[PDB]
Amino acid sequence: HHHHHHMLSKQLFLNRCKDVEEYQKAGHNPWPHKFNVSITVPEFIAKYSGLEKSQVSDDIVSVAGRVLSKRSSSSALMFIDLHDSQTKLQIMLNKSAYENKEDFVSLTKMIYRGDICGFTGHPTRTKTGELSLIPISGMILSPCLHMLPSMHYGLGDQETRFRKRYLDLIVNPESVKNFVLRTKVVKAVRKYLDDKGFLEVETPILNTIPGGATARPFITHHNQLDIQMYMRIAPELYLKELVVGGINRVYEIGRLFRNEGIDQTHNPEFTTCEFYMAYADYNDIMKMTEELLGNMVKDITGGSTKLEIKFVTEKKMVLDFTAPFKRISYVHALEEKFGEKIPRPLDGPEALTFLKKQAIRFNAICAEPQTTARVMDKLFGDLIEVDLVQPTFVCDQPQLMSPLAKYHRSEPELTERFELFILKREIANAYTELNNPIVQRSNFEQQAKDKAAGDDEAQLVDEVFLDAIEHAFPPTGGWGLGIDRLAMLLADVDNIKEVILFPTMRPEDELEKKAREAKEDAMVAQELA
Amino acid sequence: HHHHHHMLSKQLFLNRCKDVEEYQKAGHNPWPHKFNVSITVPEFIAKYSGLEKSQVSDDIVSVAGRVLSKRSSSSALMFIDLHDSQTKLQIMLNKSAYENKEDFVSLTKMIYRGDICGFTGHPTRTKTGELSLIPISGMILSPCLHMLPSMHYGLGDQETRFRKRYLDLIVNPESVKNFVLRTKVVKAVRKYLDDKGFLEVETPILNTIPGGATARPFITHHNQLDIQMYMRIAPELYLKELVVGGINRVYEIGRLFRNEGIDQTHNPEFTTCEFYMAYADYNDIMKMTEELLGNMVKDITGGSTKLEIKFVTEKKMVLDFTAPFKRISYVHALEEKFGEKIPRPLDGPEALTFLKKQAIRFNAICAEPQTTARVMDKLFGDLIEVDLVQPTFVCDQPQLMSPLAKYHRSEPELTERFELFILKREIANAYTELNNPIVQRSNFEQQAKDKAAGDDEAQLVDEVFLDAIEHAFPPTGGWGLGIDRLAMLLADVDNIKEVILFPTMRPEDELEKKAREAKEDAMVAQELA
Ligand SMILES: NCCCC[C@H](N)C(=O)OP(=O)(O)OC[C@H]1O[C@@H](n2cnc3c(N)ncnc32)[C@H](O)[C@@H]1O
Ligand SMILES: NCCCC[C@H](N)C(=O)OP(=O)(O)OC[C@H]1O[C@@H](n2cnc3c(N)ncnc32)[C@H](O)[C@@H]1O
Repeated sequence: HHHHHHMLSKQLFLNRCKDVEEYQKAGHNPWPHKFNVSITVPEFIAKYSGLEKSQVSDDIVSVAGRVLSKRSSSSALMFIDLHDSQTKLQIMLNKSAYENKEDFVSLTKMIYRGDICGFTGHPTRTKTGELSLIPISGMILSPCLHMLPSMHYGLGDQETRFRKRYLDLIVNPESVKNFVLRTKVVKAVRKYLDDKGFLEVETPILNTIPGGATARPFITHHNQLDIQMYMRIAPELYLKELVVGGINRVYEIGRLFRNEGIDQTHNPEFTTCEFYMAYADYNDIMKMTEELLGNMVKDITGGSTKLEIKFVTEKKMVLDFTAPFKRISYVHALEEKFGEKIPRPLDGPEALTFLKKQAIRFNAICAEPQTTARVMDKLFGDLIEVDLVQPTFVCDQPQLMSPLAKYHRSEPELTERFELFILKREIANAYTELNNPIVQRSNFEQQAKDKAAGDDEAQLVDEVFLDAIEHAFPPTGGWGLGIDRLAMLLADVDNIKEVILFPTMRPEDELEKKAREAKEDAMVAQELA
Repeated sequence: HHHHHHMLSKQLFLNRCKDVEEYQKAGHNPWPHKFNVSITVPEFIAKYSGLEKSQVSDDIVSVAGRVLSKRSSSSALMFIDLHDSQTKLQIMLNKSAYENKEDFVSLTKMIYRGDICGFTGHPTRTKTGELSLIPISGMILSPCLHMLPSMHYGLGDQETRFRKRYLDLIVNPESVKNFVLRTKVVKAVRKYLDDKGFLEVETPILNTIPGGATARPFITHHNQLDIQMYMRIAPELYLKELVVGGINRVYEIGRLFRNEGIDQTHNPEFTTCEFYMAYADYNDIMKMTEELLGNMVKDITGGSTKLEIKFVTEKKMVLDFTAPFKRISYVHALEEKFGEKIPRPLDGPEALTFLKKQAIRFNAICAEPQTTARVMDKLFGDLIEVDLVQPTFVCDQPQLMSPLAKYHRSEPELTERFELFILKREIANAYTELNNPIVQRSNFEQQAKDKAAGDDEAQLVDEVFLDAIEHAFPPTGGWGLGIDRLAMLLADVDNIKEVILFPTMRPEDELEKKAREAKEDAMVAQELA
């Protein structure tokens, strides 16, 4: 002393192994191959809740789950809380009702909190009103060799929560309801597109030229081909090539990879849905977005207004998903709050200096390089996005920020594009697709200028794609939504790790490890005293 | 001369750009923003095929597609083959029926083969019996700037086919039927699991320890965390952790990455479906596989026997998907054809030497290292897999090949596992999952031995996973199927590139480039002469 930091836990593990070893020598198999579960406990509850007090069904069913509680009134009567599908069912181990008495005492002695057990017997409702099962037989299906945390645990410490999801799902079962919700969202999306003739496709994740958006790629290497490859930033280009190929409507709900910073709204690998629809424009896509999200909100309320939160309490607000969404222009709203209305060449030097000095006038300065696009981005970010709470379509961005968006049909130096903002966050991005190969090539020129300027987040010229769209590319509307963030919205959480099963965590130190473990037995030891 | 290799093509491109430029100066927009398509040509055909010869409907509809043919009987009568959704509709441009005569002559002169056009007019059926549309108005939606290949093209040369999928989909539209089929397969799978309470989840693609199967990973690096990461070999471990967490039934249809050789059955990035089902064994999973695939075959015939091919012709055979599938044992069939029946310690040296000499006796030798598992793999591969044509369950492999499969409940030195073989190919792999943490750890030991032996395709010990399963892991059945290969089977193709939209191709040389282009104008020039 005072070393040996994770003493009690090691001791407990060793002793548990010893226990299951003794149990195995006694003629009991701790890990049975097959146990037939005749009914799940939600089905159990749904079927036998009609039972009155002291009533016992003649039916014999078999359930199985994780023991979260083990209490006994005597040696002949034990009560177990068996959890399955995030639902609780009581097991009333009554010795007089158990067929094998020896097995009864051995099993009831051996059962440890955390053990996966199975039981076979009669459904009932006790005098206490607790729906239960009285087992004729029972067995341990998988012994727990460590100490399960109490419910709840780690609710504050996000680290230990998201480092050991397999424990968090057990001690914080409510969290499951998030992920379920997520899978609904996805499914909904699929349906909405599948019913419109869209073809769900799969485009390569490994590339040679990262394009489709503005970011920095993960770099890998293929051995046999002896060549560097890049994990995709966006599936945009390939999907467009599919549209050129003759498949009018395509979509992909896939994993995108971006080597950037990690926060409450950014995971290095995330999930988006991108679709492309021939002979459509961003108006049709606006309507489709309103319809999809509005329906998605109505199938959980079912009004198109959703109740929401707001430190960490329950204060209420409302998100208005009623069609139509509010529509504002990127340059017009920026002009309105500025007082001055921008010089006319937005690409020129004059306007660059002007943005540079309305920047200091509002304390919104950009990290190098300070190109027009980046300065405008920090401007729009620190000034108007902070007030975009209700579902809002931010439309008609300039071209120097939109290389893959088609020219606006009425407004000079603007593009046919919108970004959907909800709760100060970008959820969706959509274009009227640029199908002019000449302008596309010159736009890739115009990106090369930027990545010469120091920017390494600009889009490189893809020659194959250029060839494809040079072979005639239909007028098309394009759409991209962040599944993770929409999930965040609908699940009412302000941390993206709440809707990602295994988020990317910084590998904990030896100090953080030592610490954490030391805490674990600090409290174990305190419980022992 | 004789240089300037891609002369005519360059000239054609330049001239086409000049053409659309002149067209734009004449007051016509080559790339209109929005054209409203009132009806698709399959819907068109479905609705107006009832028309008799010389009959004209009073309805006015608007269609749009790609011009694949342009012929004319006179200057007042032109015939276009407009393709949409891999379907042909004739456009009869009759000048007397066109509203804007000037627009008629300008448009009919400007239209080039490959152009995306839109038309608005009356449906009809001509004297020739050809279902058509007589346009009142029309316009070019997107001009084609290169020469589209004739139908068909490249049917032999797989290279140019799979290098430019956007062209192949146009000139070989039948190929589309493959990918459609694929998306059905996937969907089917989803349904089959969704109806059984399975939760469709997403596990990380970026790892720190590659596990779940036996292969070699792609290596990448995260900047902010300053750490090497690995693209997943299999989602097995994480899904298992989800099962430990309390989610009894999970599945993921995702992208797996393996840095290996490329052939007719191997793409560096492929798609698999993995599910895990608590309180099940590999028997139940056998039945589920029979049911799923049998149903999948019955929903395209609808008998459970499928007609198949077999040099490159149409010779017929039959795949028997009727339940039950034929079941053979890994060691018993290997014994039957051997004559001798293996020594009893399969891990020992004696049996190693024995396999080493029944190997030369059948000319089946292994590349270094020649471990027991690899020798047995080359043995089983070159000897019995060559005769597994009909759907066959190859069951009960030894443990030295199955580190994540549970011990067999009756047979020593064997595991509860099967591999589904169809047409000499592994399509599915399934276990009764190992839930014994001690044996799991010792098995990871037993893999470390191999990767010390020279093998770098063995599985490394995952401590987090070990912790998870040490926290009690329910008896579980696991399943993994190759979507790409199943697609190959159902689409009747012997090349995996036929069911992957953008397969990984070796970046063509300067010589291969020069060649290909030179061929293109060799034939263009021959056509000009
Ligand atoms: N032709 C129109 C195409 C529009 C899609 C475009 N290729 C595109 O990728 O556009 P992005 O904007 O790059 O991504 C759009 C949405 O992705 C979400 N998102 C982006 N980065 C994310 C991250 N690190 N973590 C989680 N989610 C993230 C956002 O909700 C965004 O609305
Ligand atoms: N507990 C049971 C888990 C079984 C799945 C196991 N983790 C696993 O991955 O097992 P594998 O065998 O690694 O992959 C199984 C199927 O994947 C297909 N496949 C594997 N490699 C492929 C490739 N390079 N290209 C295309 N398809 C490929 C096969 O059809 C195989 O049946």
